[PDB]
Amino acid sequence: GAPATVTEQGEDITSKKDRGVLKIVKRVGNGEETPMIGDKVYVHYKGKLSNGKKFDSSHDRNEPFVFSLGKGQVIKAWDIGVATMKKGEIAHLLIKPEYAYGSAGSLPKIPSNATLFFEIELLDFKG
Ligand SMILES: C=C[C@@H]1[C@H]2CCC[C@@H](C(=O)N3[C@H](C(N)=O)CC[C@@H]13)N2S(=O)(=O)c1cc(Cl)cc(Cl)c1
Repeated sequence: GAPATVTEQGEDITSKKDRGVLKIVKRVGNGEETPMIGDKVYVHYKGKLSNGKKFDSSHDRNEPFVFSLGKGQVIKAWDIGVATMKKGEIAHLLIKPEYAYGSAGSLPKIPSNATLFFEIELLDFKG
């Protein structure tokens, strides 16, 4: 399925080139501009664990997740990943635990050492 495909066919977007965050662009967004550090970014997403379970979705809440890019308000992979996206883009991310919740996990939903899959849509970004 889509998690296997991004695992096997995604591009490494990490600065370290350690394959900790892999990406596939599913829908190309608008123009060339990506958000900048400190922008307010509006996204929709769905996340899955490696047991095949959906663990979260903003779509199901009927409103986007909003955060300030590049400030450590989210897992490292999200700061890195959303920074690569154009407005209107849909992407898949496959994230090793070192760029997510690590050995600690995040109870109750995220186990220790969890690889995460997301589908993410960048709705908008604003300074
Ligand atoms: C609104 C939730 C967000 C989501 C969406 C952004 C990615 C990631 C995340 O960085 N988060 C922040 C964090 N600093 O940890 C705050 C809470 C949590 N998650 S997540 O999808 O990985 C996630 C979902 C759920 Cl239901 C629980 C957790 Cl611990 C994480």
